[PDB]
Amino acid sequence: ACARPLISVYSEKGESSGKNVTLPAVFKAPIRPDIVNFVHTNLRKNNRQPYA
Amino acid sequence: RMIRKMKLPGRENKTAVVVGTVTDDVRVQEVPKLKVCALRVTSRARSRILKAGGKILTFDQLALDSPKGRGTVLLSGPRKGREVYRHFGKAPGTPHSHTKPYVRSKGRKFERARGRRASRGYKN
Amino acid sequence: APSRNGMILKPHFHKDWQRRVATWFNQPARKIRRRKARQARARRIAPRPAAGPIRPIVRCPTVRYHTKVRAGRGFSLEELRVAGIHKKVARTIGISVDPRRRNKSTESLQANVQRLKEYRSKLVLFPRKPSAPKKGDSSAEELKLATQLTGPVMPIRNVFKKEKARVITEEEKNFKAFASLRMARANARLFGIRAKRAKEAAEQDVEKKK
Amino acid sequence: SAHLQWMVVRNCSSFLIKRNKQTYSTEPNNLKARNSFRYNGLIHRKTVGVEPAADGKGVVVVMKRRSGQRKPATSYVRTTINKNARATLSSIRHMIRKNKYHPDLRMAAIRRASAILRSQKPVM
Amino acid sequence: PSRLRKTRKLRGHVSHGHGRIGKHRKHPGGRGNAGGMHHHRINFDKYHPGYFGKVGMRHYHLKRNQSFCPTVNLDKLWTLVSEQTRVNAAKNKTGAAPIIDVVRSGYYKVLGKGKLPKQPVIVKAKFFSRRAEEKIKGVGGACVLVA
RNA sequence: GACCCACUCCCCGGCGCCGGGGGGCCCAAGUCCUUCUGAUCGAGGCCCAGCCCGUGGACGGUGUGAGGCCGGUAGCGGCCCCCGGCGCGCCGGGCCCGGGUCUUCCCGGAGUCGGGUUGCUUGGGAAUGCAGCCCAAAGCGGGUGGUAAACUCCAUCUAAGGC
RNA sequence: CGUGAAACCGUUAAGAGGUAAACGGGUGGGGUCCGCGCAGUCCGCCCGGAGGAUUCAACCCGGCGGCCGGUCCGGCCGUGCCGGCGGGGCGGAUCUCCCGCUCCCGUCGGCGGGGGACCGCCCCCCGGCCGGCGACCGGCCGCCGCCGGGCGCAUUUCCACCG
RNA sequence: GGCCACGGCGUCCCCCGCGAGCGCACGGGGUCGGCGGCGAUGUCGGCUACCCACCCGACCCGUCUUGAAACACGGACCAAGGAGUCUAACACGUGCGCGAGUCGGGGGCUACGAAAGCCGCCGUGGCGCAAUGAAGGUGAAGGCCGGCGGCGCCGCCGGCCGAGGUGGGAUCCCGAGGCCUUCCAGUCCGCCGAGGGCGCACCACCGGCCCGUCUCGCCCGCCGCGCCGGGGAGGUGGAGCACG
RNA sequence: CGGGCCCAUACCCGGCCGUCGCUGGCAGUCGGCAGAGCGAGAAAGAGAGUGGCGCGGACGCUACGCCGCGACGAGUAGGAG
RNA sequence: AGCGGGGCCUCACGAUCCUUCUGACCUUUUGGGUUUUAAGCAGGAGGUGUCAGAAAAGUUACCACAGGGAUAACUGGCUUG
Ligand SMILES: COC(=O)C[C@@](O)(CCC(C)(C)O)C(=O)O[C@@H]1C(OC)=C[C@]23CCCN2CCc2cc4c(cc2[C@H]13)OCO4
Ligand SMILES: [Mg+2]
Ligand SMILES: [Mg+2]
Ligand SMILES: [Mg+2]
Ligand SMILES: [Mg+2]
Ligand SMILES: [Mg+2]
Ligand SMILES: [Mg+2]
Ligand SMILES: [Mg+2]
Ligand SMILES: [Mg+2]
Ligand SMILES: [Mg+2]
Ligand SMILES: [Mg+2]
Ligand SMILES: [Mg+2]
Ligand SMILES: [Mg+2]
Ligand SMILES: [Mg+2]
Ligand SMILES: [Mg+2]
Ligand SMILES: [Mg+2]
Ligand SMILES: [Mg+2]
Ligand SMILES: [Mg+2]
Ligand SMILES: [Mg+2]
Ligand SMILES: [Mg+2]
Ligand SMILES: [Mg+2]
Ligand SMILES: [Mg+2]
Ligand SMILES: [Mg+2]
Ligand SMILES: [Mg+2]
Ligand SMILES: [Mg+2]
Ligand SMILES: [Mg+2]
Ligand SMILES: [Mg+2]
Ligand SMILES: [Mg+2]
Ligand SMILES: [Mg+2]
Ligand SMILES: [Mg+2]
Ligand SMILES: [Mg+2]
Ligand SMILES: [Mg+2]
Ligand SMILES: [Mg+2]
Ligand SMILES: [Mg+2]
Ligand SMILES: [Mg+2]
Ligand SMILES: [Mg+2]
Ligand SMILES: [Mg+2]
Ligand SMILES: [Mg+2]
Ligand SMILES: [Mg+2]
Ligand SMILES: [Mg+2]
Ligand SMILES: [Mg+2]
Repeated sequence: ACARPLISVYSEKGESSGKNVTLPAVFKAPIRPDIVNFVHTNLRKNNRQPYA
Repeated sequence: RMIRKMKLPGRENKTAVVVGTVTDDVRVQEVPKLKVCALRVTSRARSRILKAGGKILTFDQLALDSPKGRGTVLLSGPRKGREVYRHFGKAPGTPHSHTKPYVRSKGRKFERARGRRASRGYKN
Repeated sequence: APSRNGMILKPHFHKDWQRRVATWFNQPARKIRRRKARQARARRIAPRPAAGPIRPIVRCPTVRYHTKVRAGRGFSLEELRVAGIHKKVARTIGISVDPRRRNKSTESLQANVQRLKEYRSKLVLFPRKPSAPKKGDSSAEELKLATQLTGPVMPIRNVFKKEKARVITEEEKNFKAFASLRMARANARLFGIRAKRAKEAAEQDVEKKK
Repeated sequence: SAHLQWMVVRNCSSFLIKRNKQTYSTEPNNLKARNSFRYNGLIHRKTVGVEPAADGKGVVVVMKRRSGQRKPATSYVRTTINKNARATLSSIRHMIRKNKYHPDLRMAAIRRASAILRSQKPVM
Repeated sequence: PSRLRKTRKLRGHVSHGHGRIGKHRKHPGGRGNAGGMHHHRINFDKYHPGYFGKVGMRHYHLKRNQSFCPTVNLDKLWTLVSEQTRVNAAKNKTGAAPIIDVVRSGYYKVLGKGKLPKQPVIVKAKFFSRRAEEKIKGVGGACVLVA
């Protein structure tokens, strides 16, 4: 969607400080689990060592 | 194609519906105020449509606007634009068959002598 | 055995190809080694440009690429003697030189001379005995500011002359480009035979007139 | 949204048990503990959950508020109820029906409440 | 993924999908594409007409760089510059026409395939075609030659 | 060679001084309470400092299954030995070294090139490269310019010596 | 000498044995085990009989929550727009003050670069409308609901038994 | 005598729009608001698993083969091992990202990590966006309005229309009329519908354009007037164009 | 030549399993802010307006789910799920 | 008027590669030009009779291998000249 709320920046004490920032649109980008799984499958193969 | 089919007479200010992709065309100069619903529109085509002053919808917005599809123009791209269809049909090397052959490369030495010349035996 | 419509292929696998199969599993290691050697050389040559000597402007040879410039081997001896630098001093101060390059036109020669002059105004020279300065040596104010630069010293970028809109003249409107090209082709094709025919025609002319 | 979240978690969640030709979901606020869009306790804007009190007597009724969807800490308001069976059922029934708080599941809620009260009743 | 292949479904069947009568032999027709004239002749004729023989002349030392010549059409011609240029040209009243460098863009010959918007131009190309030049003139404009 | 301009910042044989590599010895915290077991490294607890360390929660050993029992692990952590280079001044040694213009002189690799034939080789096709035999050079010459040959113009290198 | 299967063998127990053994379908008979079967199911409403309680409804206080105010006040957001005598970053094959280079007897005129104008996009300050807060709320008011505590004291409500 | 989906008043023309209750059932697939016995050291239940008997059926598997139980071959028994794999190319079909563009795979910059991220004046390049010819080469619409010259045609001109047609086409558009609660009229929304249309993709057919070739022909241009260059009409060959 | 009789996996009626088709039905769980419906020979509204006490209502819908109607069921070589 | 681009009709014949002749004010011969030469384009011819077209003599009683009951010699079966 286009509605982006504001997220507060929490202090080291666990309680909210006065600062707050707008939600970046990346969190509003579409979620595609099928292609996330596809990309993960095809990229997890690049760290394999050979054997024979 | 979208502009031509929407500028056909009688079907003014209707909504064109494509269940495919709407793609930008570069050898066109004037874009009319169009009303488009499609699964996806390329970025440059979206920019052209919006700057012309039209509207682009998704299918849920289309269902809310007109649940019965009343006042719509249903179009589709050329189904036989793919290059594989120039290889289908009557086989080459057969009379009156303008079917493209499968050749690794196009050139003088590649499949042009025996069945294609009248001097080299026969021409189909 | 071919089956139905396919494309008949010619695989070059009839030799002992499995004995020579060069894999690329050491590619990341090679990249790391190359980058480490690059850093070692750069740190070894302390203030000098990390990408070695400067190199001149060069037109690509063939018609397919002759609209592009690039970096060549070295500056030519005519360019050096017009810029005023000595053949054996240029390499010491960091200028690439080759005695093979010819200079067929003045434009490239002048462009390279101007490039050499810019580089010569640009570099900073150190006293090889720091406690004793010299004549052409720089001063401590810039000796303190000297630092290495990344990438090529003076990047070679091709630029296009800006051409503004013009009102079209009637001669330009009435020029026949296609006809001119065709007649140019025909003249170049028929020149020699036309000269020959004129020669023999004048031969019969003098035979009858003498 | 709820439908999108369901399309993500319908088969790839960590609360999902698939054995003996039966399917079950173990998220906290799931009445009937079944893998279902209606009865899922995480993807909806408003759910309820009937759980036994840690004291061992009565039930705890969880309601999800309206404002803090993205704030988990202050999203569920708990109501502890330690009364007799009929009035506990009446209280739950009113909390659902009168508020019109996701009325698809009031009967399931009171079934779970009756089961929990029976369980708290000592065995013979 | 070998778990999705046809070999897992053929476990148990005797012939592994190759029939009992005519077994899976090694090379029952010849290695490669041999027999193109004798026992695969009609396959070669029905799908590869012209495959045998010689035709044309021979060139000993060819140079694709020598023969290199990219082409562009009037349909794509106006896309080689910023449309700001086209807007300014169609807006101004002096009549000055923009300059196009297909050589700069990366083309050598200009072919005229489709419509050209009615707007004066000057095209700087290496080669032209007769119809491309005619359409440029009909728009009203010049064609110049460059080297 | 003449005429002008410019320069006393190079290298090494030895001596002395200034701060990566190989080796050795080392550097945190539960064997706490209770309870299982043949044996604990299991289980529960250790508060309001949610036992203690953590730049150390890799691994191995120890009577199953251990971050805190031991060796280790992290750290631009410590100490102790030997070697090299980058620098320093010193003693001595070689060498007294350049550039611009004008003029006068000088200027090159042969049984090799090239040609005929034979054989092998190459994608190289009226012969790509190599070798044998026969013939066997020139100096505005010689080779190359992917079709043999004569004539005629250009382009481009300088073979048969070497690192 | 961990675990210790199958083929094959010994012994114990049971059963059976003239158409080799073995097999499918249907029964019957006998065994070894299981149900920890052997007085048989219950779950709600109502009537009656015996009992016991902090005990029901209504009301008061306090807290929380859900839906609203045809059109309550205040905010935020736009894959919204319009305004601007605003302040900027990015890009343009849209235009045009100075500097460097070279060509000339401090000069006419050329090239590269920096400076400014315009256009397009975006961020920010101000104003005005549209929509949303159901991916995105605060206060007040109103209704309803729940919980805690009082007050209610037993023809109410609820607990366990019996027919 | 026997039978019946016969049952009021009101006139105008013809001949002669809602009763209340009950109950029974040959009525959109079974119920009893019906019963009886037997159960503690010998009985109850256990379609399967262990042994035995009887009745019926029943030839030993794999394999080549028209034909196998075969007097066709392999097989004493048991355990472990044991045979369509990987690389490259191609073709089609499916899923994904972008899209007239797309792709960093080579290079470079920044424990798991030899991973990951980034580069755009690193897109050189590959494939696609143009075909055809052996090659030199060439390289993808026209018409109309008005006049001058050599009816018509060509050019100077100016301006306008401007990127095919026929048939079938899923869908969409309009609408002669109509969808009731007493009866009349008309208002808004919605729906149905005679008939009539703008037609996607695709298919068939007819025209058109590009390249090669053949035949018939006359016009145009000039720095070089020529063994020069360009053009038309009609057939035919192409793995072409005809809004990717 | 006549009556009767015996039985196959064939035919009829019934139950169950699967496949195919209807590219069938269900978001209507719209509940005191409420009013229960879309199965019945024959198109299209449970249409809107203008004048003449007691607080109650089973299951459902992993929509890749559930439900209903009919028909169908041999198989080597081979293909697919 | 018509008839005729072989024989009144049903037969009488031959691909790639290579060679040879014919044709053009034809193309290329490669850094430019002239000229021989060579290669292209189109149509004929030289031939494959195993006639959709490998270039091809025997012997093995010294023999070998893969197979065939697709195929003989001995037995068995149908038939009975
Ligand atoms: C160890 O010696 C063997 O084995 C015997 C032998 O060599 C001998 C015969 C031959 C040298 C001619 O083969 C052989 O081949 O016998 C074959 C045989 O195997 C026993 C079966 C056959 C077939 C069916 C009955 N028949 C039995 C004899 C036989 C007699 C023959 C004949 C063929 C056969 C064959 O043709 C002329 O008379
Ligand atoms: Mg096959
Ligand atoms: Mg099978
Ligand atoms: Mg198969
Ligand atoms: Mg077999
Ligand atoms: Mg086969
Ligand atoms: Mg095979
Ligand atoms: Mg251990
Ligand atoms: Mg412990
Ligand atoms: Mg421990
Ligand atoms: Mg450990
Ligand atoms: Mg320790
Ligand atoms: Mg330690
Ligand atoms: Mg060879
Ligand atoms: Mg030499
Ligand atoms: Mg040499
Ligand atoms: Mg043992
Ligand atoms: Mg035994
Ligand atoms: Mg016995
Ligand atoms: Mg029997
Ligand atoms: Mg038997
Ligand atoms: Mg066999
Ligand atoms: Mg047989
Ligand atoms: Mg058998
Ligand atoms: Mg037999
Ligand atoms: Mg035998
Ligand atoms: Mg055999
Ligand atoms: Mg045997
Ligand atoms: Mg095994
Ligand atoms: Mg495909
Ligand atoms: Mg039946
Ligand atoms: Mg059947
Ligand atoms: Mg079947
Ligand atoms: Mg004729
Ligand atoms: Mg005759
Ligand atoms: Mg051949
Ligand atoms: Mg030549
Ligand atoms: Mg020459
Ligand atoms: Mg003998
Ligand atoms: Mg036989
Ligand atoms: Mg016999």
